[PDB]
Formats: sequence, C-alpha cells, structure tokens
Amino acid sequence: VKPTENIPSPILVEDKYTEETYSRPDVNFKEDGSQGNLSYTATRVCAPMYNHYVGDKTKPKLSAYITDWCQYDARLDGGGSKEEERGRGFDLATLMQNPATYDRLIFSFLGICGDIGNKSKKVQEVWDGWNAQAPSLGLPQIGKGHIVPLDPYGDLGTARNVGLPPESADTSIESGTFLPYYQQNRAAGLLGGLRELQKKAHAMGHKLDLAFSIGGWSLSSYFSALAENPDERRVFVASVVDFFVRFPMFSCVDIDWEYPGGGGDEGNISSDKDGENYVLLIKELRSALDSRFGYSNRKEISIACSGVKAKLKKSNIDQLVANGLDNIYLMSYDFFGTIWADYIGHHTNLYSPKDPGEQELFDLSAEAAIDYLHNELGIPMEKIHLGYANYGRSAVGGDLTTRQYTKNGPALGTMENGAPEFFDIVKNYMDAEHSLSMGKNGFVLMTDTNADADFLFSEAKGHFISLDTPRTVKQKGEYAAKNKLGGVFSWSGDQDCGLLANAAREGLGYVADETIDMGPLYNPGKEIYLKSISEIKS
Amino acid sequence: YSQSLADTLLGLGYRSIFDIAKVSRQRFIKRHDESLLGNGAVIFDKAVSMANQVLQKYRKNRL
Repeated sequence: VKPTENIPSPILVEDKYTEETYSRPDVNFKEDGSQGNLSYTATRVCAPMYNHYVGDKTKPKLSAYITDWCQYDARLDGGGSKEEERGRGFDLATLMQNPATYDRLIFSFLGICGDIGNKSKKVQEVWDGWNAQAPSLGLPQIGKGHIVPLDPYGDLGTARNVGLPPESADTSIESGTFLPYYQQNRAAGLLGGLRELQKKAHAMGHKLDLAFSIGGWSLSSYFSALAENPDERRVFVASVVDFFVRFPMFSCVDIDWEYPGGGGDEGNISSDKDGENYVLLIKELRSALDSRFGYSNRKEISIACSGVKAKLKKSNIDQLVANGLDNIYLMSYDFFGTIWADYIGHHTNLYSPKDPGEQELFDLSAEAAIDYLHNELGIPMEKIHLGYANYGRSAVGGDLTTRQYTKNGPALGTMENGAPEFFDIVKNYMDAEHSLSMGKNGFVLMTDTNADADFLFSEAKGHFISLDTPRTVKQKGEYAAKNKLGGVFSWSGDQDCGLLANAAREGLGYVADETIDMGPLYNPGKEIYLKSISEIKS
Repeated sequence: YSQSLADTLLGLGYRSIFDIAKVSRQRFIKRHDESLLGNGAVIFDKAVSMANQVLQKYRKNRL
C-alpha cells in the first residue's frame, strides 16, 4: 500500500441497544481499558454488514459453530432484554437475508442420562420429565447413556429472535409435558429457524451442511463410562439412531471430548485406556449408522484435535484413520487466557516467535501442528480444518519488554468473566476509519517483531488486548487456501456483524466486479520487540 | 399478521403472486410450515384466480 487513502461509513447500522446500554449498571467499559470483568455493548451498532459474492465451492470450506445464549453468563435465568439475558442484537434475520453466509454450521448440544459432566441436577430433571411423562404416554423410559434435551421450553417453546412469526410461541413445553414435540414434524424455536434456512438456501440456489456437537471443556464426565463398556454404548448408539429417526435434517454428529489424554475440567473423567475406548465407541457407532442409514445419504463423523504437540499424540489419529474418520478439526487456540499464564500472551497466531517460552501454552502457533500431522501422522490436508476464535483476550499490568502481568487481575471483556469482542474494540480503542492501522481515545496498536502478530496496548497501569484484525484474517484465508485444508471454522457465529467475516470471504478469494473497504487498513502496527520468555530470561 | 408472510414469501420464496402460475397444489403445499400451512390452505381459491387476473388488461384495448 504505496501512498493511498480510504474513507469510513457515516453510520454502522446503529439500531436500538448500545446508545442506551452504555449506562447499564455493570458496564465498566473505560475506553482507556480496565479490570472491569463485565460489559454489554450490542453487535448491531458497530456493524459493517455482509456483501454478496460468486460462491464457487472448489475452496477450503468456511464454516461456523453456534451456542444458544447471547448474554452468556454462569447460572442462567428465565426471560430476556434486561441484563440477566439479552439477545446482543443477534436476530437470525441477518442470516435469513444472507442464507449463503456459511458452507457448514455446527450446532450444540445434547445431554446424556447419568452424565453429571453436562449437569448433575437440572438436565437430569428433564430426564425425570421423560421418565414420568413417557410411561403416561405409553412410551419407554430411558436409561444411563441415552441422549436428552437441555431446555425444552428454550429449545422448542420460544419464538422471538429465531426468525419466527409471533403466534408460533408454544408455552406448554415444560418438564412434565414435552416428549410429544420431540421430532422434526413439530420443529420450533431455533430448531425451526435452522430447518427453515436449509429450505430457503436451496429455494434461492445452493444447499447447507448441518452438524451437531455433544460435550466440551466441562462437559466430558460420562465419556469414560460410555466408551469403556458395551452396556452404556448400546443405549447411546440406539439413542443416536433414535435421534436421526426423530430429526433427519442433520448431516453429521461429533463428540467433543476434552481430552483423550486428560485436558478439561476436574468434572471430566479419563483413563489412559479411554484414548483407545473412543476408537471402539466411534467404530461401533459408524457400524450401526452404516447399518441403519446406508451409504448414499450417510451421516458424517469428525474429531476435535488439540493444537498442542504432546496432546495431538494422545488424540491417537493414526489409529482412527484406519477405524473410520471423515475430518480432523485443528482447534489450535486458547494458547493464552487472561488469568492462567504468568505473563501476557496471544490466543494463537500463524508463526511462533521462536520457542514456547517456559514450555508453556504461550508462544505457540498454528505453524507447529500441521508439520507433524501431515508427515509423522501422514494426514491429508483435505481432512484437516483450521479453527479460530472471533474475539480478543485481555490482560493488565503489562510491559512489552518483560511481559510481567498483575498475577490475579481479571482484565476487561464483554459479557461476564469472558473475552472482549472486536466490534466493542473498534467502538472504543481502534481505528477502522482513516488510512492507518492504529489505536484511538488513548489506546495503541502493536505488532511483535518476533511472531508478527498484532495486539492492543495502553499506557496507564498497563491494559493489554490480544486480538485478530482485517489484515491477519485477509492473510489467514490466503494461507489456508495454499495450505490445502478441507476448511476453516469460526467460534461462535453470533459474535460478528461483518467485520472479519467479510475479510474471510475476501481472504479465501470469493469475488464480484461494497458496504466498506480496507486497503490502507491492511498495513501493520508499531513494530515492538515482544520477546519470548526465553528472550526475557536471556 | 399478514405482513409476516409478505416479508419472506416476497423476500425470497416467490418474486410475486403472478409466479404462482408455476404450481400444482401438492408442489405448493409441501414447502410450507405450520405458520404458513395453518393459514394458507384457502390461498389457491383466490391466488390462482390472481394468476389469471392480469389476463385481458393488455388485450381489452383491441380498439
């Protein structure tokens, strides 16, 4: 970008929320940064919006995961629009008028009977619901290892923000009277809006692929019971068959066990042998699903791999490749987080500074994994898919020459003890308007001369934010195209009003002969020597 | 309530009621959820009549 200019939009949609939300009773957002562990700005007030392009599919597939609560917060409540729950401006409408926005979606999730990992109590009160209403209906009660629905009223009872007409609202779907609704012929809530989208995408032109998740970071307890012994496997596999009998629209089901080594929270359970029991569990399911649903329209199976070099060994892909596995998802992120590393760092990046510092999660990169996976595990890049976050990671007390951090400071983000999103960052800290990648209102924007990643910083006590940019996403897409991937995937799709998702289509090389453009906003930030911790010890 | 149909029937599903001249009833009935089908089984008694309502507006002019 030899001496060249670009110009901003005069508004960024600017619907209801944010302009009043600024004053709400725990929105501690200093435009200078803070230890303010809560803030609530809506997505639709810094919005650049989507653009149509020629959608020729002979590329790595651009995809997204989804989670069911916008104002996400531990121990959820009833109702909405009033701090405890809010939609964050995420009406499904922005996808209903842009049905071609993704090449695949990945839904979440189901519980399991007896699985205290998802929840010991409230989900098991929905299971107490089944095991009371079902025999009253003459239907079978279900044992441990069967799948169960999470929230029948929130899943199928509700009608607002899921793109449905108001009268579609059905209030009877509480824990004593819900099982008769439990099939596609009675689809409602978001489970209506997804089925509606699959038709509308095909009605205007081309189709949509639809997977779903079971399990996660706190949600992997009973997998050590399930996989280990046939008597739990039978009830589970019969419940997956019963799910695809009830709901044929889904194309794919994925277990998200964290991890085949140890991995996740202390509520999760793993023996060393479960890393083999998982290969049995998936081969038994693959065999039962091949038996019931044939081959011409069979349901896909994929895995969530660690991006950490020791744990991709424990993931045991070099056995699964011989037992039946469609795709391999490189979740090479959470290499930094606000509290658990002794120094400031980065959620992931394309290129390590040289070394993983104190042998930590920080100073890793996406370059490291594929070099082993393609060669020492022998994997086709067309199975491999690259996962990435749609948010930043904050820290406090930072210095750039020594990376020292305020050891227990829960630095600012969106929601509640969670990450800052890029829209609320451009609203307060960062230029997206005037021909240079830089900070505003007293923030600065840095670029590490070792790793070449970018981060925001501030010259008070030391507010720091690791974040992605239009520059790096424009690069990651052209990288992923040349690096021969089966695809690339967002986490979670409700978090971008179009800032980086436009840059993803523009990065993968989708085109037309625009709402906003960014040429003189693809230049880099201030070239700081952010040393690896080995280069701070030296 | 009717505008809830005209937002998305006219948003994507059909360009206009005149393009319903394509259909046969079973083709049309298959595509629609309860929020359409529970308020839609009457449509072809007047909408196929719409699909021959423009007919002579450019031939009654024979003088």
